[PDB]
Amino acid sequence: EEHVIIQAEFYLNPDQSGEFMFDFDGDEIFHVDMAKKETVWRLEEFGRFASFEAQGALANIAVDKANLEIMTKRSNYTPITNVPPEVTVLTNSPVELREPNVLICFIDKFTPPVVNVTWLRNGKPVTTGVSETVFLPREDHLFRKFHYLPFLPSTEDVYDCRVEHWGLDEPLLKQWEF
Amino acid sequence: MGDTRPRFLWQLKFECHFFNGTERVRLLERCIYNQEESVRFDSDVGEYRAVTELGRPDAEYWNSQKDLLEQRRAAVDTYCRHNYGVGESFTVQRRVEPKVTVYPSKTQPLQHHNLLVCSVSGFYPGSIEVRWFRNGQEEKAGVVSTGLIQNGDWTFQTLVMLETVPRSGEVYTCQVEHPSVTSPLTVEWRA
Amino acid sequence: KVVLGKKGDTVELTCTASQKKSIQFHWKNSNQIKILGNYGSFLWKGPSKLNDRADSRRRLWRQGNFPLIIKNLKIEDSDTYICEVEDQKEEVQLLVFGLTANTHLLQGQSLTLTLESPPGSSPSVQCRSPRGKNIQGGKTLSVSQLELQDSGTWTCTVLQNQKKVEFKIDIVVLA
Amino acid sequence: PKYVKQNTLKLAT
Repeated sequence: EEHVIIQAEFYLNPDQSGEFMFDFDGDEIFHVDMAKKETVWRLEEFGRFASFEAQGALANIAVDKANLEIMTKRSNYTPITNVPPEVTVLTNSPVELREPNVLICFIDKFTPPVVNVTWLRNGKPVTTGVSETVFLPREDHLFRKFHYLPFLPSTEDVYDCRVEHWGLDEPLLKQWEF
Repeated sequence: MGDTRPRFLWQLKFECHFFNGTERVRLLERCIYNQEESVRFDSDVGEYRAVTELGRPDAEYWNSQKDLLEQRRAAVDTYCRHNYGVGESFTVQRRVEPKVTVYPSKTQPLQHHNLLVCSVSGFYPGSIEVRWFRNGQEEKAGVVSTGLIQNGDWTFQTLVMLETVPRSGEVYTCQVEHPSVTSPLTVEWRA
Repeated sequence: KVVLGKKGDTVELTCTASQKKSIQFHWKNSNQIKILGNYGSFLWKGPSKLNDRADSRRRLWRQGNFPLIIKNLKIEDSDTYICEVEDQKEEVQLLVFGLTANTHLLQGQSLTLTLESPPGSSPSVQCRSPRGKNIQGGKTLSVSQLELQDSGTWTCTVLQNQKKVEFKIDIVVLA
Repeated sequence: PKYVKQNTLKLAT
């Protein structure tokens, strides 16, 4: 086993949400933004060396939607069992006061692929500079997701990654501080 | 969180597994309803096989389609090998050098002893070897590791920690070997 | 505290802290070798005969549970494990068993099951035939004069330290 | 260089 490339897609009801992506050894190469009908490369430079026709994802997603309805019926309308996520917060490198870093909120092992994530700094929501990935596939068919928050380490700031998911009875907060 | 209407999920996965470049390739196509894989196409098998009773109708129906079968059988080449070559330059050949730092753990359950942390971060690919040395002699016991932590941005990090009772004059070394460098990287900590 | 496992399967050894809170913990084997544990929210693993087959269950950490999970069990994984958490030292002895038949069993002949066992164990085995006749054995267990009615799923139960593990094995009696 | 995708197949109905 040396390398693995996966084309993963999904459709979810009643949310009417679908996703189409490619990953290489666990990292996302690109996915298709369904509303803009365009290919979004995980790292900007990938797009300078390759291309993918987004409309093709759109056509596959329509078939996936239709197929979900079929299976929903065939299973006698058996719904999915919620599996709550495991959440961990770490920095991408060792922290040094007044030296730029990035907090990473890793949300793993959950399904269905619907989640609410919010970065808190001293209890207040922060949005400047934040980013996130789409839902990434797992061999057990659950999902993983990453959210990021670039920050400047300080001795007084306290951060939280607040996660909500149907498998949880209450918001799950994972704290971090220097 | 609101909206507790039951949910219904359908996933499709086309996995291209490569061994020794493109010498051996295996295509695995799978359908998953909720969290249950129902049917799949394994190139080593050559036809669809239901994984559960729920996917039986599909395996039989698709297998009856000899044109689909032949397309799927040629995909190891037209799909897998083709896509492997498409991004080989920024995937298989991606290399980012690790940043390596060493620091004593700010947390010490009990004085006298100590914990040296070798942080290795921002690297790619995952293949790497981190070793601890004491006065140039490799330390094998007393070393623990987090293993590889994928950051989700095409970068990895790992923490390799050495449990030790440092004595003034000793020289500790964290050494890292990774495909991005031709000579090992070393960072020392002097007690 | 004793827990049984089956060769090849997975097993969970529990560890609980006073209050439902994530705290520092680590597991060691009887040779005192550190196996796994946490460092802040990182999970680390140390060199051991369990190579990379050990893990814990992150989710439960916040609930005060820090289990040691061993996958693809080997007979020799049997040992006494210790979890250290908030100056507490929970010990748990793991005993791993395997049970197989001895593909061409002819009607009238005899069937023999061999039980793989870890050192220091005195296991009692009871296999029930398809018919429903509960046999008895130990490191070994045999059945004289096999009948076609014996083909099928034999349910064998290994008893150890007042605890048990079940093995289901299919036999094929010809003629 | 273009990525090619496998097409989704309609299930048995």
